[PDB]
Amino acid sequence: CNFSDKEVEDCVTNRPCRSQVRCEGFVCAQTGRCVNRRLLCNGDNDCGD
Amino acid sequence: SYQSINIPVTQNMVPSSRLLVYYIVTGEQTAELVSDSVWLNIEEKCGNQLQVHLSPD
Repeated sequence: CNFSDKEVEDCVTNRPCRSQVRCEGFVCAQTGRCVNRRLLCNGDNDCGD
Repeated sequence: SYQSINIPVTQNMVPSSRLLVYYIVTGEQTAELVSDSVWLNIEEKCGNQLQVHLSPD
């Protein structure tokens, strides 16, 4: 069978939703990994970035 | 912006008095107590302010 056991559509924003969960730490720019401020200038990549 | 300390300097303060301010912030997961203090001179006015005078000046 065709590889289409899933199908997807776009929508109008009939309603908003909750924003993405607050990060109290630093936000890794590309990844947005929330990381602790003690893990900056650490000498290690904690972001994947 | 935080409310200022709008207060009357009440009569019990008239001897030079002191103020301290603080908050605890929970941090990422670790709390810290943050605080500061200041001296406040309150001009030595009595409560009674008893005024006594020779009327036949």
